[PDB]
Amino acid sequence: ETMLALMSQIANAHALGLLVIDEIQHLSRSRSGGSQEMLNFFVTMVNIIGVPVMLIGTPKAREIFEADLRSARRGAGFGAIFWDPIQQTQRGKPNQEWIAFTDN
DNA sequence: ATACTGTGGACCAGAACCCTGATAAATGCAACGCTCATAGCGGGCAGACG
Repeated sequence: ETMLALMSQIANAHALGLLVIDEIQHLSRSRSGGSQEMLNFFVTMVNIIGVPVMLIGTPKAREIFEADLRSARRGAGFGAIFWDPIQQTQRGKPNQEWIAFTDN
């Protein structure tokens, strides 16, 4: 908590515009406190630090974040974009994205 | 009467406590490590349906 509160002063000294935390899939749920003290950390982090934050993970790492609105509303305070693999035939005709990517 | 014994008084120098400086040794405090309770995940092992 002391470092979480020290980060706010520094992030407000220089006008930080964004904060990206990448690869949350790599965290261990045994050295952190469980599946609840991670969510509490990631929800307290958004409130105190005034900058926008972005969280990136794998579909099996959403089980941490699906427990409550504290990241279903705070985390999805601006939506939740989903990445999918390319589909060959979305319509009756095959997708032009696949053809263009393969040709290039 | 006047010259000698005793004595009152003014008086210098050893000395004791205070001040100064430099070096060594005994504490006090801010910082760091030890210990105990509490919570939990995941793997390895006693009883299940097959």
